[PDB]
Amino acid sequence: FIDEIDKICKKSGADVSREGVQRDLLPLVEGSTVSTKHGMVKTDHILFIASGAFQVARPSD
Amino acid sequence: EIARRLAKLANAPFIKVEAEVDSIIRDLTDSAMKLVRQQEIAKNRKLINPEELKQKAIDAVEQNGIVFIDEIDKICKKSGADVSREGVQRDLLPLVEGSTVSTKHGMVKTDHILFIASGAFQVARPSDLIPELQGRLPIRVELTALSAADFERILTEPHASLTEQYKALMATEGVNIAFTTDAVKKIAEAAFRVNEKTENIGARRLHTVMERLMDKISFSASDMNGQTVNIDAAYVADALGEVVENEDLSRFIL
Amino acid sequence: FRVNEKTENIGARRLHTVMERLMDKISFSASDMNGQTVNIDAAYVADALGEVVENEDLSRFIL
Amino acid sequence: TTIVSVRRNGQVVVGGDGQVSLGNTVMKGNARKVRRLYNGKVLAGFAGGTADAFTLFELFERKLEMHQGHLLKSAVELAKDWRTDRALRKLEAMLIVADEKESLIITGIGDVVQPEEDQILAIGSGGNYALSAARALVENTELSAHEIVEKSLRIAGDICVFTNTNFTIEELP
Amino acid sequence: TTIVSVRRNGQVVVGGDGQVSLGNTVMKGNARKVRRLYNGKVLAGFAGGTADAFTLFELFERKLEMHQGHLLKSAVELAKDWRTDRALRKLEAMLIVADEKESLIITGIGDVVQPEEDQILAIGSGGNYALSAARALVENTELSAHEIVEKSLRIAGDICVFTNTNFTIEELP
Amino acid sequence: TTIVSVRRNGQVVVGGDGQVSLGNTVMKGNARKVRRLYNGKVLAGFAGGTADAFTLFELFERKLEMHQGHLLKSAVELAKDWRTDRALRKLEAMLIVADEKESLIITGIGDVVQPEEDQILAIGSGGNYALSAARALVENTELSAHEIVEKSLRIAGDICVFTNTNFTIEELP
Amino acid sequence: TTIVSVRRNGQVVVGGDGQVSLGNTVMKGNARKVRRLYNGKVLAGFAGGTADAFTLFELFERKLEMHQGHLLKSAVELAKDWRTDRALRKLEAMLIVADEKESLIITGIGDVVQPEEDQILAIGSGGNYALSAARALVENTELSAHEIVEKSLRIAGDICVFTNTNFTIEELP
Amino acid sequence: TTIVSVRRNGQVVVGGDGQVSLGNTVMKGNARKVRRLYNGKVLAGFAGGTADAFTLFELFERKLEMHQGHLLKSAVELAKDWRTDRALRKLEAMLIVADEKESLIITGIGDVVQPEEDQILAIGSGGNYALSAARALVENTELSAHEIVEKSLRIAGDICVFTNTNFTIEELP
Amino acid sequence: TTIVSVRRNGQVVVGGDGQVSLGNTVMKGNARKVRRLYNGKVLAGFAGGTADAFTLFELFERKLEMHQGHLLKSAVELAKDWRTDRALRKLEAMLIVADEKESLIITGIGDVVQPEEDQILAIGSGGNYALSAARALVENTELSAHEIVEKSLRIAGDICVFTNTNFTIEELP
Amino acid sequence: TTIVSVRRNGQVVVGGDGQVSLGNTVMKGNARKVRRLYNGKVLAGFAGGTADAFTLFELFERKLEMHQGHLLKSAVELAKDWRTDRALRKLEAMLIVADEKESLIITGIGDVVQPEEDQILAIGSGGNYALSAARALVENTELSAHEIVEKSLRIAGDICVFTNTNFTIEELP
Amino acid sequence: TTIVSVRRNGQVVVGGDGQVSLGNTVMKGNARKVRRLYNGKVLAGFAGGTADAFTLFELFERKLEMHQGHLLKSAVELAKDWRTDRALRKLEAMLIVADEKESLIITGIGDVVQPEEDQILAIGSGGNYALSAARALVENTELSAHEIVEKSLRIAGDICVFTNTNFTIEELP
Amino acid sequence: TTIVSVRRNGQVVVGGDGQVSLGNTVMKGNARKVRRLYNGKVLAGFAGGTADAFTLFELFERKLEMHQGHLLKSAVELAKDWRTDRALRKLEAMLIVADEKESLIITGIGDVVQPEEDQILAIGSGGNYALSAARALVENTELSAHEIVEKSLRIAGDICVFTNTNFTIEELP
Repeated sequence: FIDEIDKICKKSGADVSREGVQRDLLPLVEGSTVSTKHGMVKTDHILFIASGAFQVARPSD
Repeated sequence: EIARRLAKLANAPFIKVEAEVDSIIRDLTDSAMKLVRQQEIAKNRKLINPEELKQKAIDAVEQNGIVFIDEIDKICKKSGADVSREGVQRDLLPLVEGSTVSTKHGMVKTDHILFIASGAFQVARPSDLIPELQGRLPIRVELTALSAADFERILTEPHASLTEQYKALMATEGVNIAFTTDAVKKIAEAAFRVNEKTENIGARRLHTVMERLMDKISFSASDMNGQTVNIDAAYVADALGEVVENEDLSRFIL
Repeated sequence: FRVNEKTENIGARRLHTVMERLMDKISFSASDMNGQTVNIDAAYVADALGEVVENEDLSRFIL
Repeated sequence: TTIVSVRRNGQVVVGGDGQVSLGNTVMKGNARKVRRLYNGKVLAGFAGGTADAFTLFELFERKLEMHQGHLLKSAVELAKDWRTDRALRKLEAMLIVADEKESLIITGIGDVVQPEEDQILAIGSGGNYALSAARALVENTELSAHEIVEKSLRIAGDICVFTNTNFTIEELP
Repeated sequence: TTIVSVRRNGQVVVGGDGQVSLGNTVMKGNARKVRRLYNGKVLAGFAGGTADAFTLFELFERKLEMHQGHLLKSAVELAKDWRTDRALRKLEAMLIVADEKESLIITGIGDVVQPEEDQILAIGSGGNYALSAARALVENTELSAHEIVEKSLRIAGDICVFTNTNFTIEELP
Repeated sequence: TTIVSVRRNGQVVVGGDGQVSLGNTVMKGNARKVRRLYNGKVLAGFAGGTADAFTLFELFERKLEMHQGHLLKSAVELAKDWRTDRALRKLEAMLIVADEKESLIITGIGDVVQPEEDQILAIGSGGNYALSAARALVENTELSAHEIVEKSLRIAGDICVFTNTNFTIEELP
Repeated sequence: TTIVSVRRNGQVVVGGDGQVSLGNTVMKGNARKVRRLYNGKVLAGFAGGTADAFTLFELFERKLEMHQGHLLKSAVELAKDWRTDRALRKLEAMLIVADEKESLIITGIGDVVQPEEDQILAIGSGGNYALSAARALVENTELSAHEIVEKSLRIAGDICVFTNTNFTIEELP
Repeated sequence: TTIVSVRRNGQVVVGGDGQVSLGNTVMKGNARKVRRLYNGKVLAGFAGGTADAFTLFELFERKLEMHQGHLLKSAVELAKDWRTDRALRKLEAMLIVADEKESLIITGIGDVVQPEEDQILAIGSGGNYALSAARALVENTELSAHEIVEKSLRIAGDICVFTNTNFTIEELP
Repeated sequence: TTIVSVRRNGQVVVGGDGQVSLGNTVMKGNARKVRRLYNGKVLAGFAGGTADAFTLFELFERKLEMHQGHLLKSAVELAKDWRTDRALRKLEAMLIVADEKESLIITGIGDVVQPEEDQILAIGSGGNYALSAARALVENTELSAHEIVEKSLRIAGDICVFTNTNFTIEELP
Repeated sequence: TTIVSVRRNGQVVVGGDGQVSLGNTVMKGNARKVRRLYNGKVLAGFAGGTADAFTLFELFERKLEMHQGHLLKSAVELAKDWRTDRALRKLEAMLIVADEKESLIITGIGDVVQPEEDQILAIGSGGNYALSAARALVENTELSAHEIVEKSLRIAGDICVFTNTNFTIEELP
Repeated sequence: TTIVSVRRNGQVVVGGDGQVSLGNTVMKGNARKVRRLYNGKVLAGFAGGTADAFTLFELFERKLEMHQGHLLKSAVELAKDWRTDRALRKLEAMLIVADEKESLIITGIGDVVQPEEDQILAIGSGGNYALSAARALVENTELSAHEIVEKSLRIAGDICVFTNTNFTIEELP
Repeated sequence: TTIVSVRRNGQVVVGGDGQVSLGNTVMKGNARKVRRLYNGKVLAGFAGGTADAFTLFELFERKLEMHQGHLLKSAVELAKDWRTDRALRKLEAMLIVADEKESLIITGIGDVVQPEEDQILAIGSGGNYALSAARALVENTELSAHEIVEKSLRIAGDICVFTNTNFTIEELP
């Protein structure tokens, strides 16, 4: 569950890092292999739910 | 997809990255302990001897290794307040060139690995990359955009196609679903009609399209068991609705 | 060389990229054409690649 | 400089002279003031300071390639760049962009303007001249959007001391 | 530009012409100078530089969506942005905002102003003209806040060389 | 200063404030900017430079005196005096003159002007205001001529820093 | 102001708007900027300072009166009254005079000017506009002389903030 | 604007008009130019640019709440903000602050000023006027610090074209 | 305007463009800036204000007429008229006069000037240009006098925004 | 300064004077205004402010060494540096660069310009002079690109008070 | 302001008036223009803008406490702050500092100046006046450095409309 | 200020007056305008704004100590600091530096200049005066580089109202 996601949408030129997080968080919703202290855990089949007020930006942002 | 269906259909450690630097290798190795300890545990069948397989897994990677760098353009010059975009493209040179990464299994060479970098290159262009990489990436492959008729095909012909996926995911409920041909057009042309009026996410658009389509069925498949409903033109239509341009103009334009 | 004087002069590495375009016709259909001896000469190298692109440049930002 | 554009009969044309005026002299009288963008999907005519002309022309090309050639939007997205907390300088020039569907005008100050019923457009020093000519034509004659834009440029070159008869016109398709 | 707003009989109206004047010429004479904000909860009329007009119009929209449409406050919150140690440039324009409860005027310099007993507002070049008309009306006649704001705009267009008769009026509800 | 004159129903009235501003200070607040000429049969309001005002006003009388008080002609004959190969000083002031039959406005540069169809004239810094006001009251009310003057002067004085509310009004029975 | 005159087919016509702008306000909208002289046989349009306009226009008459109404001569005679040791003041205005046989343009600085081959003349702020228009309608249509004027005045009044659509046109049968 | 403050008989008053002047017109004539700070411990009168007035008024409120209402100091602490290596812009306005013990004047340039023996303070356009009046009174009459500050304001409003009679006065306690 | 004159081989020629620029617009493009005086035996090209040009040009004729057309003297006698206390209009234009034997250049401030050794004169905005050209073609070619003029005028008209290519040339057999 | 360049017969030359003018005085009259870049592959002539001259000359050297001497490109790459979101100041000067293949002109404002059919270039105060001379020559004579550029410089030095006869000319090869 | 300092007989004095002039009015006529620094080791007199006066006075106090009261040095260390790559704004004012050993003058531009043989210093508007007086005295009379500085201030106050007789003088020890 | 330097007979001298002029007054008339750098290896004469004079003098000292006293280079290294993407403000002054081998002049704008054949240098207001004198001397007399630089300074002080006879001259060795 990713609460308040809007907070990482473009508009934001002095901190393009808000689009960086939204980027480094792509491999997880896409499908990768995280190395936990229990072994390698796949993600492809996990389930993500992102919440957002989206009063400022919007989906397409 | 063309780089992923080149790891399972050729057996070799795969890894996609979105521009630490060596972690691209350290992780290429952590995804090899599945075609050596899942192919030599069911083939050569205890047999433990890590000290024995710390050069059976690497002999694999050192040779059979595929690295995928998605969206690379994002690291090309133009960019004066952040020359670091040319830094990454630089620290990533030793890997495409040939070095020795120290993984938690031993020293793994790279010289013989295989790199595939994807890029939209709408902004910058090939030549906008450091000379080094331009010469260590001699193969330039030009893909094309997916057309209307291209979604009509990608919707069935391919194994694990959407039609198939929702067909089987809805059969395990005791229901049957018919996807007529005259209705695959109005599902592939209705996914294109959306990319020309907003972000053209490509195929992924289809996913979002079906989800809206099977939004009526996927919910009430239980209280309606053992039925065969036809999904055709008139059904696809009265399924979603109508998509038109926001209003863009009328807001901030005089 | 004719390519390094009209774009980045990556040096030798240019050769690699050159051959790859040359053996682009042969490296693919070497299976369905086994046991043959084909000569790679002037007329073959030519009708193998094409011709250089001297970057638009003017066409746009110039008046 | 005199850039005018008329749209009539599914035809869209954008013409402009070619007099690079410097002070009260002439540095060159053949320049191309109307270029083609997006492999030939949109027409663009600039008018202003040689430099700031391009700095805004090439700045609208980005917003085009980065938006699948969605004119009416790409424009707005460009404008918004001036309507922030951190502005983009200011550009001494204006752009007239039009494709098979729309036609607009964008200022380096950051704003987009849509034509009126007659959708005729003109910018630069000899603007209104060519404009008055266009309107004159478009309203009282059955002339090709090209012929008009051509004819209108002339009228203007013959009045503006900063405009010549050597012009370049591009139409679609 | 001439933006005037009258409030009488639980009615709130905000009208403005539509003459985009550039220098001493006319780039367009039909623009909408009064738009609707918050799905139709607040009325907004801008007057100033095409660009800086919007840069301040769209800048007040933010403060509205980010505050459940609390006009009287959102305004102030906007103003405060100019009253700091790190200012927000300066905007060559003024805004007239009003909803079912209040009506205000905000300058791009950073300040909010409330009407006087009569609750009549006007900004732009032809301001005071429309204003004097309004007051004239509101005080000596039983006229609809709409009819006044309409009538008042006319008076002003007939005096300001930078104002036309082609205007757009929005009222609530 | 502010001087306005309305006429309706065989009534002509000329009224103005009384604030004599000097720079941004006020030398006096009870001046009479409108007086009667030619044996109380013509109204004359002057606005401009305290002196030039008088000097203009004073010349118009001569003229009235020289022509059986024919408002119209007198004015022209006066105006004429500037429009010659010769020339007169070039007085920085305007007058609003009006008698039982006519209503005119004369300038120091030398030209006469008739009102538009509504027969309302206004001069001074707060003119257009008084005007805007008057126009509105004349078009939207069966108000007394004298009263309109009264109401408009105020509205104006309230908007102009150089106009007060101490008025002086003369009507022509 | 805007005044233009076209002649084609033994017809000559002079037309102008009627907006008397004062600074950026409008003192009047129904002025007659073109009148008939020398016993209804000459057309005269004036543009510039309300006064100087007249003072110029009135001098050209005296001259017409003095020379059996020989348009051409009169004009030169008047002009030649500027080219000497003595002066005649710089009159802030221009005239467009024309009778059955000729069409001329006189300036306050003292010079006459003949139209170019198309026999079209325009003066005033919105001149070149009305001109551009006229030139267009004359070159690309078998339109009536009077009509072209009517048309062009409009086109111009729509681009010039200092020109209105209330016209006054006089033709010479 | 005209802000004056007199202190006599353990009484401290601070009055100011209420004419928001914009250019030479009047946007509002009832504003409050003297507010209360620190729940009613200090009196504050501002004079300057509507915006920069508050930006410095609210900027002195901070330094007050952040210093237990220690006037004479909080002022200085504010000033120091302008006397550094990294300044705080500059503010077009001045503040007159006074509590039961002290009374001061702070400029947006960064400086604090203490009255002279009498203890009369005045700022704004109509300053010295009200000042001269105060001093006049305070020195030759046994009048309440309130009655003086009231009377003094009037004198000033009747001289400054940028000051009105509608003022707001606050005293302590 | 651009007027130049070369002489070589018992041939004298004076030529000039024909563009009458008015500010940055063009009132006419076919004017004759060079004429023949004193029974076709003297060449005169005038450059400056359409008016003053003529008044200067006209004076020089009244002089040639008074002195058996002795180019040289006449010119001096003219300059002489200015060269005292008795002030002269001090015309803002220059002349290039030349007959069979001489070639001169007279200014409105009152002075005569002989060419340098080459016998080339140029006046007007694009003068030096036409000059540089002429000088070049005289020093580096056995070209015709008339021809050099022709060529230089062009070269100049092509660099000057205030000079056209419609020429007017008079030579002296 | 006067920098001119002519290209004719596979020959490319670039000359310029050597008068370092400061105000209206002369600091040095022998400086080299045309230097050689890239071991002798490209010719460069600067004109402008001693400082900003070099700051742009040395700034184009970088773009050359960093691009294997690809003139036509290196130029553009330099220009682009001014067409961004973060500009490079602005440079009071212009550069004329040419090699065995091309010849250009670059302004410190950020723009590149190509010659016209004749391939003649000139910059600096005495520009157009030398230009008019070149064109004059190139078009009417069979002269060496060197002899012209030499001859043209002279013409210019004899007209520009800011140009001398002591110049330095470089050609290729 | 008028600050003068004379040193004679192991005595060092520094006087200055006390007229805080604002425009052409007087905000206060008793201020202290000469203060004591370092518990009483150095004398300091400022002259300039109320604000920038202190911003440079308090800025020299730092360099004193941070350097054991080493005048002649602390000054220089302050100056150096303006002679870098990153300057310290600029201060509209000058300081005159002196202790038992030295006496100097520091400008907010960043420079230190030492007196001449006589060791007399003066800054501010009425400078040279007091200076001429001092020199006059010091050179022709056996007067106390205090009596001179006192006497000299008077002379200056009686000539500078921006200087008064109410001054404050500090000497050492 | 007047700084001149002559080099003749293995002798290098650099003199300058000593008048610190402020406005039209004299703050001090004995200052040293020529100092010694690098323990006595190079001579330096500054001319400009007291502050910016040193800020550039001390700025060239750095580049000297940081380069083993390699004059001709250290200069250039200093210049380069102004020819970048991030400039060094700008300095209102110029420096004349010379050692046993070379002699130069550096401006705070960023540029280095070498003398001409005669090796005479002068900067400051009275420059060219001293210069013309030097040149006069050096070329027509066998005078010591010192005696000249001395004599030349005098000539200049007697003409420049901003230069005195009290100067300081340094030579090598």
